[PDB]
Amino acid sequence: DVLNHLSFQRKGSDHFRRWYVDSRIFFHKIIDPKRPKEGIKELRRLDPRQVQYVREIITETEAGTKIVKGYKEYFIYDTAHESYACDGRMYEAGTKIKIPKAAVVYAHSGLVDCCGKNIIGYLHRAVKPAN
Amino acid sequence: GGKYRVYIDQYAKQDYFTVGYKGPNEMDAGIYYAPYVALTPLRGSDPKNFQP
Amino acid sequence: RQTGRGEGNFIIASRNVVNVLASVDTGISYAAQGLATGFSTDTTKSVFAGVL
Repeated sequence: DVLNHLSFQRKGSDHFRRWYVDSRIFFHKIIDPKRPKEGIKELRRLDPRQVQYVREIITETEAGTKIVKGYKEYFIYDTAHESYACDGRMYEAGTKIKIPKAAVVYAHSGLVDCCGKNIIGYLHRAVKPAN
Repeated sequence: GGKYRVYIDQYAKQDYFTVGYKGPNEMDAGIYYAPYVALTPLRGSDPKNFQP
Repeated sequence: RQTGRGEGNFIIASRNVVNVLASVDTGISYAAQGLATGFSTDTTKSVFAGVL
């Protein structure tokens, strides 16, 4: 059911390609939820540039917090300024939607920059010489 | 003691406390804030001097 | 004394006389006070506060 949900047989190549290029892929996870047991359905791949990974520490000790820093690790996702390679139109609106970690299917590369947790593309190596 | 929530008014004018109540029913609060629009950005520049 | 049927076994009292019990240890002891938790002091959920 899962590979059919992803339409793997027609789109596996596209999902993989976007992931390779961007190094992050996400899908919105579906649930009924009145009859949650039957809720898994074809998922919605989410766009890069609209998604951000966010974690928070809630716990405290002396001279810095050194106890169960659970982090949560949830996501933020929005629309907003959907205009770049396509000249888009929209009005002004606030967005910033918070999505539970459990609510999203996602994978990413092991390629990270010098600091932080900024995940980079498999093509990152090629940017210099490509240009 | 698990009985009442304790909060601080960092701008209290002098020294004092107030006791409130809020029920499980969000409507049952005495006082409420009810937004329908918030924090919506505005951006551009003024051509008379083109400053943002 | 005056009845010959048994000693008092219930109390009906103002809220103030219940709050004062809820906040203290009414058993036999040295000293005792704090938050009003021993009895319900509300009227919203019951009338019966508890057994002293």
